[PDB]
Amino acid sequence: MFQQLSARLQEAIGRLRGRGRITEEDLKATLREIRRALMDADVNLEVARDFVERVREEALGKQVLESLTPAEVILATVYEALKEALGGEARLPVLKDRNLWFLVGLQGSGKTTTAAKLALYYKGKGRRPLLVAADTQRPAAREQLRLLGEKVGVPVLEVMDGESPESIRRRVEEKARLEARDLILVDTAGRLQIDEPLMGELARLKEVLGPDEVLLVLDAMTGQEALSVARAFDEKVGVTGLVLTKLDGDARGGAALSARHVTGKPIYFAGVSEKPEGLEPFYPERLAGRILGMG
Ligand SMILES: Nc1nc2c(ncn2[C@@H]2O[C@H](COP(=O)(O)OP(=O)(O)O)[C@@H](O)[C@H]2O)c(=O)[nH]1
Ligand SMILES: [Cl-]
Ligand SMILES: [Mg+2]
Ligand SMILES: [Mg+2]
Repeated sequence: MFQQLSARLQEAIGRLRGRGRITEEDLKATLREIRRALMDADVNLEVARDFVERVREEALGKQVLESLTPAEVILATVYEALKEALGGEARLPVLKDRNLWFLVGLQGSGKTTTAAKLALYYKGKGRRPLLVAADTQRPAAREQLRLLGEKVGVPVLEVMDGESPESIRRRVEEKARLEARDLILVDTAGRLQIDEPLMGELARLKEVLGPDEVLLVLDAMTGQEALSVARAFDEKVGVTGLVLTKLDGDARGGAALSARHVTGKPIYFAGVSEKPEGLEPFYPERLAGRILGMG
């Protein structure tokens, strides 16, 4: 999955194979290689340092210095350390009879695409989604979600220019009651950078609509920095979970591996292609396996 990191890790481990017992010196050399692989993958410096302290402690706790096949102990502890950095176990959204979600984040992060993906995901699970196109600034934004809605077979309500947050609410709540739409997915405005006025508008919108979940959508190819906006969003709006997009173009994985530490939020979904089908519920253990070469 994260080819640069994946190859560096597997290499550092494969270097130990078939050489018998290792000394403490050998073990420290491998931990350094692991640390550099994480630093070059743009992993948060604190996450990387904790990762390797955890690999050390765990591997010594399994008597790696007495193992005749220490590569296998290192492989297992690296797996476990990847899993826990990614969040340990899956924490997926629990839906109720009526649900309203926001997708928030910077322009270009994958919000509109992710909205349509979620509508498709849940449509197939028996839900009746409604996309709400509430981004009025982005050129053709409403037409874009309108078209994606046609593609996935899901209705799209478009907010009008200047519409107030209470008018949006009434119109969305009306459309969802009349048509029995039990998952409302709201695609929101966003710029290339944190914009304070616009954050104010978003906060006001959140207060009025009262979403059950607020998904912060993050382009995984910007690495660590993708995560710099997380506190800003959370302090103003109240983020409940993350979507990490464009993992299919991400060679490093720094944002994914750093997300839990930096943001304290669970990863809900991964975006793995530009198609509406390109959406995976997020399981730390699957990605952990994938990074070390599984599948
Ligand atoms: N390859 C890939 N492309 C994606 C993914 N998610 C979104 N995109 C693409 O990223 C770009 C931005 O998508 P968009 O939904 O408009 O982002 P937005 O400005 O935050 O709404 C578009 O070219 C999408 O096709 C993903 O998981 N993988
Ligand atoms: Cl060295
Ligand atoms: Mg958009
Ligand atoms: Mg909730």
